[PDB]
Amino acid sequence: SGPVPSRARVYTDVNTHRPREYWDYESHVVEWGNQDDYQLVRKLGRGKYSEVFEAINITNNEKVVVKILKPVKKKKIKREIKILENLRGGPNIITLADIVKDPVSRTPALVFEHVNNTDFKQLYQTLTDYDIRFYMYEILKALDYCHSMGIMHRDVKPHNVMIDHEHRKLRLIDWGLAEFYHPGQEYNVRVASRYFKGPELLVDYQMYDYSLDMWSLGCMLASMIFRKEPFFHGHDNYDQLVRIAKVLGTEDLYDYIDKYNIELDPRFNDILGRHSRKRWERFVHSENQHLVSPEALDFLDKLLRYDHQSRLTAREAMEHPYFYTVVKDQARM
Ligand SMILES: Brc1c(Br)c(Br)c2[nH]nnc2c1Br
Ligand SMILES: Brc1c(Br)c(Br)c2[nH]nnc2c1Br
Ligand SMILES: [Cl-]
Ligand SMILES: [Cl-]
Ligand code: NA
Repeated sequence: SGPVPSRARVYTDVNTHRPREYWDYESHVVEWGNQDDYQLVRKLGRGKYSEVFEAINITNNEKVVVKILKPVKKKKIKREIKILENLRGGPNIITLADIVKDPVSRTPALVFEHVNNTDFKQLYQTLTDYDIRFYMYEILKALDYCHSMGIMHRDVKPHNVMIDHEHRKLRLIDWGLAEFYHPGQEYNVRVASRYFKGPELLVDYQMYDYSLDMWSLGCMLASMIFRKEPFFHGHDNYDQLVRIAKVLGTEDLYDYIDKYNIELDPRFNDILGRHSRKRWERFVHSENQHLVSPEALDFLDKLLRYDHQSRLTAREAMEHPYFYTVVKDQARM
């Protein structure tokens, strides 16, 4: 018959217990400011949906980041604004400062409190063992917070982690793909970048939850501790699942498919083959051995599961022995 339904293990009903206006972003009324309170200084980045600029707030000479949105459904814009407003002031969440339109072009833009244009991808292949643990813990604070607030990011990847390494500060950015979790809701599987897509996305299981972000986090961790970018290097979305199957093995994949009664795209029938679950020791070599420990491998193993329900939650991840020295030093400071 149909796919077997699924529910988030944690924060299942948090949006239900909120007022409608918290999560009903389509009904959100945006007060659009004037982009001429800002002067653009320089281009920081370009994305599928926006051009990103360093800018100055003329009124207080404060540095900001302006994300000038390429044309898009009003619905998607309200969703991102409402999520950013809901998460504002949260640990390691980018701060939305203002919402503006160019008076002439009427192009909408989001104004964020300034952070360094240095994305995590620029230096996550050069970190010490301790700093990987430190920054991973900081990302988990942001995920446990947004999950606790009924929101899944759905685009967790190095490019969406802005780090000020000098001040050991981290922000999770680009909430453009983020959604509210509602129990029983079926979501678009066309989210996240190929290398970070969870198996639920790749086999077209739509009733997914916060646990999607914990797969993406596992992909990031594996890439850092093994110095292998990306860890799962698919040619396309079909081959992406093959790359996962060659590590996690096909037995747990077919058990997962069976458990949720997933109808596997016929394209998979010839390409998945039959693979053992590989021991992580397989990826350890002289140039990454200093970043790999039993703690790191035990932690990674508990993120990278086919079955979304079997993955650590953000808070369970934060309690893993891998972070004991980070937790201790945090209390010390
Ligand atoms: Br805000 C904003 C927007 Br929206 C646009 Br479009 C701009 N073009 N030049 N300067 C601009 C600023 Br500031
Ligand atoms: Br660079 C950069 C910065 Br800085 C921020 Br803040 C962004 N928010 N969405 N996309 C962003 C990009 Br690209
Ligand atoms: Cl990335
Ligand atoms: Cl093995
Ligand atoms: Na080691």
